[PDB]
Amino acid sequence: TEFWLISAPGEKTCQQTWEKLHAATTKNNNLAVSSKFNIPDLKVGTLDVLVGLSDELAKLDAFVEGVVKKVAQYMADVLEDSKDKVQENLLASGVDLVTYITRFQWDMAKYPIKQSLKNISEIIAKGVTQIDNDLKSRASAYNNLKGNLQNLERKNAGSLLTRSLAEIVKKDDFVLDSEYLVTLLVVVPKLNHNDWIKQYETLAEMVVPRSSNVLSEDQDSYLCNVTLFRKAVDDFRHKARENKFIVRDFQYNEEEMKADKEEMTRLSTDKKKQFGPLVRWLKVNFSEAFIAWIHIKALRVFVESVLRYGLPVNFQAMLLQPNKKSVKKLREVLHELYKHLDSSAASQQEYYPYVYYKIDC
Amino acid sequence: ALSDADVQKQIKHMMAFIEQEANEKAEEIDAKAEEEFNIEKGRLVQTQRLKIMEYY
Amino acid sequence: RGNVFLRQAEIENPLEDPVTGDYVHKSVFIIFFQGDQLKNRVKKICEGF
Repeated sequence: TEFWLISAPGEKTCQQTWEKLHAATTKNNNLAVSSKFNIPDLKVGTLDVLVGLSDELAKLDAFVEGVVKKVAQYMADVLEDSKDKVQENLLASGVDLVTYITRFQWDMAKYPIKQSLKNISEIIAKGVTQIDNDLKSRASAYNNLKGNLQNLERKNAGSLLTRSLAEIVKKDDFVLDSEYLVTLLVVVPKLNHNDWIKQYETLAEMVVPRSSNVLSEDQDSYLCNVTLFRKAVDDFRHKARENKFIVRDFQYNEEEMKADKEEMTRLSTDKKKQFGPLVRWLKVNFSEAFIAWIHIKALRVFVESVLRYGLPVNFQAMLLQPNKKSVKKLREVLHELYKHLDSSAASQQEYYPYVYYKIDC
Repeated sequence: ALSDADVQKQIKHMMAFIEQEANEKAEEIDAKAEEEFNIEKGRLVQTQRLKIMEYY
Repeated sequence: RGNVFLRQAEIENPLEDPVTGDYVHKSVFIIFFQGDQLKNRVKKICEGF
């Protein structure tokens, strides 16, 4: 959600309350939601290396922005109780996202300020990178599981010409212990089922007479077969292909079909059992990641403020939530309220007389 | 965006930052002085102790 | 983001540009900064323009 953050030199101690609810420097006449940011104090460290530090920090900030949006996109691609459209109310660490940006908590224990700010930034990079690598592995493994399910359903997808007959026919439908014979399963459509049951005698010779017994009848083509000499399989196929007698040599196997179906059921149950925890792991990864992201955004805002305002660490900032379609009036009013801060050099373009970065969906 | 004196004010920023860097240099120089007398002490103390024990 | 004084001077009678031939007025508004990164990117920019 769109959200604004502005910092100021802080020339007066009254700005402690102006960060919350000044009337003269209010936004939208005390209508926009404004709350002072939970501002920490950090060491200076450097200034000659600081410009490039903030630049690479901005590059890394775009990187982690891509990372968190990728996490949200993947969790939406889960498509069950988490989507970009429905059930999108995913709480910021169990507390509503708006409620946590309005109540951001800053901690020193995880990231001591005594260390270099580069040390903290690279530790954040390391943590987010390990999270990202684990996410790539999770994507590969779990989406491979879902693809295995989808491809096993592709094996369950299609008419009986391409779908196995495990639960339709029996072992005895062909001639077990054949002497010189083969029960060629020449599936004939319903437009011609009534024809083979009489033509089977003439369609080949050196065969078993009275082999007119049908097996089953299906919507696309009626299952059926015929017994005949091993060399005569060629001759019968060549003679029968012209009378709309499709040839489909089916092999029965109880063991292997049963094993495949058991593998399917195993995969389904194990997939639910891996899918619950998958949502849990995705949630915690996204969770720790955005908290690191709001922290690093606050860090970059701090660095820019220290760059701009002065040797003291006296500066004063606050979140801001304009009412819709009035933020242009705020653009003008805040231009007026912040131009006297500079009162000289700073066309504007992006080099505003104020400090600002944009947070959004 | 600075008047003819605020330029000097923020130049005093940059100079006080050079002072902060000189103070960090002083802190690290003193800390490494502490480390260095400890290290050189350990080295020369070990050498002298070894010579005395061999003679003994 | 540089904050150091300005050595100002002006050039009158602007001898033509060495490589083109433009007799256009010139001036110098110079400032010095300590950061090495600045000594890279600021000078890259000025070469750009």
